[PDB]
Amino acid sequence: TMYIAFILSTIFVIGFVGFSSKPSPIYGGLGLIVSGGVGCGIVLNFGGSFLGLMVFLIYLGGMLVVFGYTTAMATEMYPEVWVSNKTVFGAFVSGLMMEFCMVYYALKEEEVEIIFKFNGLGDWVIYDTGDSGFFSEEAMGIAALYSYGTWLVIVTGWSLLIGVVVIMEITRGN
Amino acid sequence: MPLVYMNIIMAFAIALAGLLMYRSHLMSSLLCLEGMMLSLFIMSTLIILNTHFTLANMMPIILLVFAACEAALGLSLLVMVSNTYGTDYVQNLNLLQC
Amino acid sequence: KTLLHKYSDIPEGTECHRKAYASTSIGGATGLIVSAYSIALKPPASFLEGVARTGRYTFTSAAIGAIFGLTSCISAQVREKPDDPLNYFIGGCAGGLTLGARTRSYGIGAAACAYMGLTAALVKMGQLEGWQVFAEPKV
Amino acid sequence: LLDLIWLETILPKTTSFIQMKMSIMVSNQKGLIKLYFLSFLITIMISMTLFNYHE
Amino acid sequence: MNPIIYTTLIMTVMSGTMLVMISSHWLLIWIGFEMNLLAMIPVLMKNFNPRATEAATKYFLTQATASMMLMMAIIINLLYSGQWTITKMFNPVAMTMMTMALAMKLGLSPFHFWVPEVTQGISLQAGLLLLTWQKLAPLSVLCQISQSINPNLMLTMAMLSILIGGWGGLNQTQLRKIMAYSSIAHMGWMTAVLPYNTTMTILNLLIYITMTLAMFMLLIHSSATTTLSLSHTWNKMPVITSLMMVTLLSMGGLPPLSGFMPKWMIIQEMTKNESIIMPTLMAMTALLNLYFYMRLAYSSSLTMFPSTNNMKMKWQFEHTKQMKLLPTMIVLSTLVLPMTPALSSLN
Amino acid sequence: RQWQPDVEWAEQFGGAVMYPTKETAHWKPPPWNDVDPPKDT
Amino acid sequence: KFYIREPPHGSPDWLKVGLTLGTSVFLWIYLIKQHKEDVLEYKRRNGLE
Amino acid sequence: PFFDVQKRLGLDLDRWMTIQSAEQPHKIPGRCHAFEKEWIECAHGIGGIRAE
Amino acid sequence: MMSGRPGRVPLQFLPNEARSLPPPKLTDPRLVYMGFLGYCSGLIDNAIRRRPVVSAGLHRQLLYVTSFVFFGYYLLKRQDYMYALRDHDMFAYVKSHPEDFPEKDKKTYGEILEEFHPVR
Amino acid sequence: LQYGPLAFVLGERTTRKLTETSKVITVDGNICSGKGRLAREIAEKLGLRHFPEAGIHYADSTTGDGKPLDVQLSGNCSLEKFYDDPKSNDGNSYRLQSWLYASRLLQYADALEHLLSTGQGVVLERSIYSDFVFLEAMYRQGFIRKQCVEHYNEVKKVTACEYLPPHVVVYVDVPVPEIQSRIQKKGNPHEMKITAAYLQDIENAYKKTFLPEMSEKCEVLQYSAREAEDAEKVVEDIEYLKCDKGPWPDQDDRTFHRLRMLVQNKLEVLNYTTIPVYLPEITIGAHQSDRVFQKFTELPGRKYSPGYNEDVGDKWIWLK
Ligand SMILES: Nc1nc2c(ncn2[C@@H]2O[C@H](COP(=O)(O)OP(=O)(O)OP(=O)(O)O)[C@@H](O)[C@H]2O)c(=O)[nH]1
Ligand SMILES: [Mg+2]
Repeated sequence: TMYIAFILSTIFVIGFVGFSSKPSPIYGGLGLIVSGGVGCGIVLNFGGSFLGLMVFLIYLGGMLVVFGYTTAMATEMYPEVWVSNKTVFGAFVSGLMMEFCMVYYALKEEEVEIIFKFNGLGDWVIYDTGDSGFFSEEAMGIAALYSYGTWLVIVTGWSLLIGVVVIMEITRGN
Repeated sequence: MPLVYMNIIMAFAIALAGLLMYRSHLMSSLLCLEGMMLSLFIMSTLIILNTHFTLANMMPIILLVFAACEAALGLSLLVMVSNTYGTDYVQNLNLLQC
Repeated sequence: KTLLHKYSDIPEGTECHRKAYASTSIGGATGLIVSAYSIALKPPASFLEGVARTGRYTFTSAAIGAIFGLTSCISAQVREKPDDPLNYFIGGCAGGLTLGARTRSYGIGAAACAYMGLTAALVKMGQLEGWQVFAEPKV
Repeated sequence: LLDLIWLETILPKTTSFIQMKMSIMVSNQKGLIKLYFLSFLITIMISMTLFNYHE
Repeated sequence: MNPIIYTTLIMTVMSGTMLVMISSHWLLIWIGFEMNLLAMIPVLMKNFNPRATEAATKYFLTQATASMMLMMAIIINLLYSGQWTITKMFNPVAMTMMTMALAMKLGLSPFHFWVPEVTQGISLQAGLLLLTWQKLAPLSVLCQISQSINPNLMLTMAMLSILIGGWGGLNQTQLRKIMAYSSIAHMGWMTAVLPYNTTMTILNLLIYITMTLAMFMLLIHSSATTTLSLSHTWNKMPVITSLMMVTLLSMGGLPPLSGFMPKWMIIQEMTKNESIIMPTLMAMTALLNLYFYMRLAYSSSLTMFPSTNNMKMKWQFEHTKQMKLLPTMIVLSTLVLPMTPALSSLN
Repeated sequence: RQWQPDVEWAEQFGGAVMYPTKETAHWKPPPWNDVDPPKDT
Repeated sequence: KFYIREPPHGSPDWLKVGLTLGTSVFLWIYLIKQHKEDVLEYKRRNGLE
Repeated sequence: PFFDVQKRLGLDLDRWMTIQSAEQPHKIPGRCHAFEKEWIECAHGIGGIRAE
Repeated sequence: MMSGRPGRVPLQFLPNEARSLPPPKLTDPRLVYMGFLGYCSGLIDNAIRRRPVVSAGLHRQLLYVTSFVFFGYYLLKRQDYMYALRDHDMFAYVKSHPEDFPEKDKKTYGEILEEFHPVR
Repeated sequence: LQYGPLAFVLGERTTRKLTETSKVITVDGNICSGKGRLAREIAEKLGLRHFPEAGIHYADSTTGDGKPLDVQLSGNCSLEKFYDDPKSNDGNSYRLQSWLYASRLLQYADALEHLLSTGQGVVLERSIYSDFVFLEAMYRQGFIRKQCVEHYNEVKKVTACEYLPPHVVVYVDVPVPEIQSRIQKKGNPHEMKITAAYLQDIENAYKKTFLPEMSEKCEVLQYSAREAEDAEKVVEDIEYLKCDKGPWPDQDDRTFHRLRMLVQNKLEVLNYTTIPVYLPEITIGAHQSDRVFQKFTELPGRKYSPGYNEDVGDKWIWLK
């Protein structure tokens, strides 16, 4: 129970290795949604309740769902399987071992310098000490989209309407 | 930096490598793009919650919606390519060499 | 840069074995990069064919580096002239001759002798006179 | 020997030949997304490695 | 497409570019790039052939990958500074990521492969938009963050762009691929002086956009996309081919034409910084671009290729539509060299 | 009269590339109207 | 007349001709007045007169 | 911005999310509010070169 | 260089401190070349549109000329103001930093020993 | 205000003009089959526009003053020369074949223009879709080189693809002996040299390529010479056709706008008829090209542009 965010992050990276080794896209999507679930859990452990539930509802139940639906239509006659290629196994194995080596090095050394400097002193350590009062600071920051973020709403809504128009232009096929 | 950040940035690097190293299917590359976006979302969320940048709490929402719009566009492109060739194989997208 | 630092800090016309090793390392690294790009953009028909192409490019470049280093350093220490661009010119021409041997063609060998010798002499001149390839902005 | 052959060979003919050869190497590409993005991975890795940029 | 929908998509492309150029916040700059790409993809597929679809797909893949890398650079910068303002980057690897992303968006040499194929695969109007308007946003970002770029990385990419644009364009008989390789070389010229003087980058961009607009409008006026099709244009409208020849000479940077101004100013500004070898290399390399420009001029205006019998039909007909601002674009692309000191207005 | 290009001179520029090698022997000039025929239905 | 079809540019576009002449005259008048007031503003800022 | 339309038109389009020491909802403080404020008040108006 | 200059208000083609410089003369050679550029644009417009290049659409060629001169006058003002600003800042910086710009001690060629190189 | 994006945006739609009799009808048949009578009475009684068959000087008729220009400046080919020496070394057979195909492309564009701009239907005598019958007939008789039919296929594929087929394909059926007797009846000495093998090849191309392939995208109406004189019966069968085949039913204003844009632009219509495919029968040398172009430019009203030719009675050049 002492370490929860680290198992979650290691599983996150494992799922990333799994779907980025690119088996047939249905198993890649399964790995992506496993990664998304554990990442939603990660941000739940950081106090990002609304953001993680957004991950769930819109990413895993929306965007993914649509991805798997579209894969179920444009696939191979025998939709492929993970095992069918030695390349998938090699990529997944290399990614898993580079995960294991670096997490072991960071755990037992705490001063790795792979591009960035890292210290696995813990993950609870960086949390600050204070009271947030009678509201969720995350929800207040996100609800400010309609009061502070007028410009953001304007450009995002315009881009979504343009996205509808754009999709209907491209898919017409003439 | 804490080791969760290490693993999140590592996930982004793995998604980038998986996208740059192609295979036959286009959908696999699009899923790698989606993984890159998801790792960006989690990194942004961790940074924003940790430093209590309250107004920046909305930034991950905007990132998610815009990247999903791009994903819809890419899915439509894949569907057009498949209707042309019956598959989403990138090796059929080579007739611009001449 | 450490690959180039180890070549640069050892003085000219001394410790010819060390300088030859450093130039061989530079050659092998450059040949590895060109092999990576060639394998990426013009893929082989098999893994072994790619390994063969990689080894061919790498040995050609490493042999050019080793020959340039040996000839440049030895002609520097033999003549006692470590600041003369002529030793680097001889090195570049010997590198061109071994590139011509690697491609087994006298025309490539002669043209490469001229071009690489002039290039190496220019490099020596730029080292002596502080020419900048990428000059940092100042004004 | 000099004007029609060697003075031609040294400066203009050999330079033109080199430019033509480089043009053939650069221009003739498979037109494959896969090879282009593999080369992109090579370039990205090189910029974050021996080519001292991120440091 | 519907004329209203096409106008809206064009306006959305320009508004994404403007969002990039008017924002102080990195998230809004990323939003502008996203909006530009979203609106740009349909205009590439306006004709809708498999070539157009493949061009759009390759464009989308490169631009989306670049955008994700740009967002990662922004997130690393925020991780180390907590700053969203577009200013110097506070992290070196974030700066490298951002530089590579912006170069991939621009199509610089190590990321140049998409430019020739996409330009060939789309129509001349789409290519005109692609090679003129799409350069503004990444270059403006680069000019804003220029004080923190690694000069070695940028200069490497610019020199490679010049070399590859020169060599790749040597082998082309397709006008769109020739335009794309010329664009790669000119982007290299723009980005070489970027570490030293962003005003020179803006000047070179304006001159290049003028020349590219003039050349693409002449091609659209001619309806020619191959060098042999252009070789018939003398027997229909020789004024177009003579104007095209002077424009190609301008593109080659021949004095006293307008295309010589950016090269001359950039060489001067570089020598001001003890940069002598690189400007000499760049000027020498541009002779390749001038060589295939001169090949096009030979086939188009300076000599007369065989025509066809069916060309007598076209003689009795005028153009239904007329290219806007083409005479102005032609005069600006050829005759403006005496006005060079006005470049200080860009300061 | 002045020499002007004939068909043999014009057809140097009508190929797929400007410098035909073996690796581009299979290259054909692209369609006139930029459209490729539909494949097997 | 001579042509079977009516030429689009067979008669002057009187609205466009008038607009062109008027906008040119306005541009010249505005330029001259701006230069006059600009010389005046320069002379009074610099104390010349 | 490349074209500072916001500072010419007096509009606040995106400057409100640009720092964590800007005004926040319910006056919730940034974690590094004082540190950012001190750095900004040091670096104000002397240019990036001097401020570095 | 000039982007972050103090007082530099956005999107302002001529700032109000430019009104202290002399406006360019009406017969300014650069302005006349601007008009010539407009005239060439009109001629080329006649050529491309397949009209008699010299005598067709005198209102259009005339408008080309006057619009080119109109833009050129303001371009000349902005260019001259930018160069005036450049000189202003250069002199201010030399004044504020006397140690960087010392008063060089002048000497005559009768006390300066220059090396003679024979041509022979 | 030429039909453009601004016209279509406000209120310019073509479906509000399209009707039940807004159809393009092509009448067809071998030589001396009498397509003229059938087409002309069909147009007159069905209230459509007739287009006489596209000749060498059709383009000269739709531009300038509508009068034919010299064969040197327009056409550069002859039909009498083809009937006298069909296997001549000039390449006049395929030069004529390409010129009249280009004239047919121009006429199809002009007819679709009238239909899409006014709403009235048109009737044509032959079209782009039945021009190949003569090309194959000439090929079987060994007139054109095999190189010269590949080029024809290229041009037809890249140009005719852009347009909508006829609603109705009326064909007049006459046997070869009767056609021969009609040619011998009208007395044209050049027509008198037409071999029965040529006419038989034309009829075979009609029956085995043209009529079957129209049958899947239009309704084909075949009459022999007996039922072709009763134009009432022909138009009665024209009015009884469902016309639920081909691309015409699935046409909306968006596609009609693009078709009107292409069809109104004559230089875009003829774009690919001058592809750089160098065949001796149609390639023009640079000296001859330049000379003939200058002589064309010297024509009255042809130098500058319509309305800018003072030498032909054009005023106000300096205000235009
Ligand atoms: N070579 C050639 N000749 C053509 C072509 N189209 C029409 N002609 C000629 O056009 C001439 C005009 O006569 P036709 O239109 O065939 O027939 P007609 O005498 O009007 O009689 P009907 O067909 O009954 O109306 C004939 O000599 C045809 O051979 C073509 O594509 N190629
Ligand atoms: Mg007929």
